[PDB]
Amino acid sequence: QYIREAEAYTNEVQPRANGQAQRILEEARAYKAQTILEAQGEVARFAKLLPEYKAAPEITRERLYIETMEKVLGNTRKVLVNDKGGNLMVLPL
Amino acid sequence: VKAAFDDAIAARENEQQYIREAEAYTNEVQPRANGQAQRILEEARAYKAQTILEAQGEVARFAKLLPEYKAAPEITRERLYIETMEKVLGNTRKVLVNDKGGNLMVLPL
Amino acid sequence: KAAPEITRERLYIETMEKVLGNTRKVLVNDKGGNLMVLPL
Amino acid sequence: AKLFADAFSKDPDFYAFIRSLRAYENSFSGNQDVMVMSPDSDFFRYMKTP
Amino acid sequence: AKLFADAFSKDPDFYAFIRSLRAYENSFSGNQDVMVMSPDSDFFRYMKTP
Amino acid sequence: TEVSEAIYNRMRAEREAVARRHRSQGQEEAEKLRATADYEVTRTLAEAERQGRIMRGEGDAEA
Amino acid sequence: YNRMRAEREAVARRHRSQGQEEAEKLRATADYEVTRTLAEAERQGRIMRGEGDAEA
Repeated sequence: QYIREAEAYTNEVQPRANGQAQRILEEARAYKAQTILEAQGEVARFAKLLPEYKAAPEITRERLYIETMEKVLGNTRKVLVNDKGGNLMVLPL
Repeated sequence: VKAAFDDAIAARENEQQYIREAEAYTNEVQPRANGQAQRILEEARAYKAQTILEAQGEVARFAKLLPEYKAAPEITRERLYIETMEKVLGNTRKVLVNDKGGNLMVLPL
Repeated sequence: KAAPEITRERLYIETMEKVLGNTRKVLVNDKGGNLMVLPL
Repeated sequence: AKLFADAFSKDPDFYAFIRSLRAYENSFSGNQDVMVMSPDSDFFRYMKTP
Repeated sequence: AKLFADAFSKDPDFYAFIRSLRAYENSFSGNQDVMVMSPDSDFFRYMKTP
Repeated sequence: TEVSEAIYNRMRAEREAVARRHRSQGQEEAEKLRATADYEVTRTLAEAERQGRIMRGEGDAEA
Repeated sequence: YNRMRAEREAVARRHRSQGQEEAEKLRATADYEVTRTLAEAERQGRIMRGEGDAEA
């Protein structure tokens, strides 16, 4: 009984892992496809942008810089206190 | 032992049904994906149009404003400056402690 | 070997972005010489 | 890798600028961060009366 | 070990770069740590006005 | 007996897939229609916003 | 009789295993295809977004 009982158990797991193993592979393949595709799009978007910048680098750098800063600054807490007083406590949690 | 006999015949049939479920899943999730694709794509089209239209409007405002500034730069600078500053100063907790004051504590909750 | 500079920078920024975005940050001026950890 | 390298092998400095800015936004996205800036900083150079 | 050694032996410096970066992600993953950076840091060199 | 009982279960599953396909297919078509509709809506909304900015800028310049 | 019953059930499990294994494999490949279609669509959107940025 035990022999046959454990024999069936071993038999059972064997195809079970096969499906899992094949699934794992499929998942990896999907990641690969997405990565390649994402690269292309980013490259494409970058490419177009580039000639524009070549015309006005100073203005382009300024605008983009202000846009980014504004976003991050708008979310994070700010202080804007004289750096001369180089003593501070963080009091974290 | 007769009970086990019919169970094995049922197993073969149970194999074929599971396939149909997976098949239906593939024939149901794939169309869904196609619909989700045309949604994000349409959204991108809007984005392009939106920024273009918004840019145009902002440009126009700048154009008009520009000669006015060229006439009285200092007066325009002071007005715009005070107006902007007043807004930020009235939306934040100011301190105004003299230069002398040194070490402080942020107290971030 | 073809483009070491470009790929090295990408990896750095990529990795950095992840860790930076998943951890608390201060960004206080380097001049600062006092700070209190206050751990559990 | 190849793709990115080629695409950016024409203007590396500009790529660093854009990519760096993107990282910042995604890094400080969360509202659990503090930025102790100074008023004498270059970015806030327009907060001083003209 | 044998396998790893020969592979990385080709480029020892490059292996340190990727491996070290990987470790950071796997180490700082948790949200129970802090990183007290500065604005003068080389990573934030682009945070200053162009 | 048992054979026929399990044969009926298999036939029902085939019908479900066919019906599921139809319903799913219809949803896809509807999704695309809504997608383009939203785009046009945004376009019109953004078009008006551009006209508004012009007006706003004119007033400011006059002031 | 007890021994015959035990071997008969093993064949039943094999069938189930196969079916379950086949179902998993089918769902796995289908997920990959869906991911590909969604990724392709997302790549086209970036291009559209870039045009606006460049024009802007």
